[PDB]
Amino acid sequence: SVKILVVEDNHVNQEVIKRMLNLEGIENIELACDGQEAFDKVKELTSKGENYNMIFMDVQMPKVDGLLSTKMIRRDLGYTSPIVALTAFADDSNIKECLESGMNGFLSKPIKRPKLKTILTEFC
Amino acid sequence: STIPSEIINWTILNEIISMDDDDSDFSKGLIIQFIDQAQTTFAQMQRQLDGEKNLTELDNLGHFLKGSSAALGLQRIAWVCERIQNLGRKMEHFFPNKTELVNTLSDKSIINGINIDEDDEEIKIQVDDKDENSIYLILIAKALNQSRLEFKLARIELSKYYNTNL
Repeated sequence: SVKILVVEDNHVNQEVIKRMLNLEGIENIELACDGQEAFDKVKELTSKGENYNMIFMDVQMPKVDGLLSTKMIRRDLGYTSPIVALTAFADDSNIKECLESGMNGFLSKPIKRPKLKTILTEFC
Repeated sequence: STIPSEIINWTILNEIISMDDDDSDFSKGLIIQFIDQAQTTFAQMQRQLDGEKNLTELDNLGHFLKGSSAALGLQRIAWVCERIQNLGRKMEHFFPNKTELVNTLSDKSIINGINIDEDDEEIKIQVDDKDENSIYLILIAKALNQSRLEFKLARIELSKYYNTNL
């Protein structure tokens, strides 16, 4: 049973990735609009059992951004599962900063379906 | 980077449209949602510019609208928003005049029949007390005016595609 959390500040992007994921065969998708909100959805499932198999997270978001969010989830919680950074700033420099921050993979925006697929194969 | 020539990247929009096969409700719903996000965001940016002048907020606002515009192929609007983000982070210190930007349009004929300055708005900005942040603010206002125009053009094209004013 695959469970995924999508953290993005724009509902339109949430709807699109959720639709691309549904079309890949994944139905259990959860949404959050910022880093703090994602931390809580995760702290919660760290109390139940059914935790997220993967997390897709915007690098930049108000309140709590993606890097700070990742840091909290990694440190404060002990989440060891895959976190994929989403950003349009995709220079090697940018990508390394995401990994340096504890994020396993990256997808550039606007995210492309095949790239999503490629990410699902290597991390899911 | 150079602003893209085409108003709509059909490669991306066709992809979205290919996911809304049952009922055209999916893709057209995204568009309607975007249109509204754009008008709300332009207004919030304008407010910041005439008041708080918080560059981080303007950055967040550019980031927000770039997400929906880019995912729907409105690549010229998304480009401008990325300039607003970079301006907001004081990473850039220039933004192309409007004329030079319209000259990059793949189909220039989409402009005649309309005043391209029709939606322009001036920024209420302290010119005397111009600190080192004035440039970023003025540059973001210039880009907001460009955005209002690109939004306009995107609605023209989306309207002829859907055959119905959006």
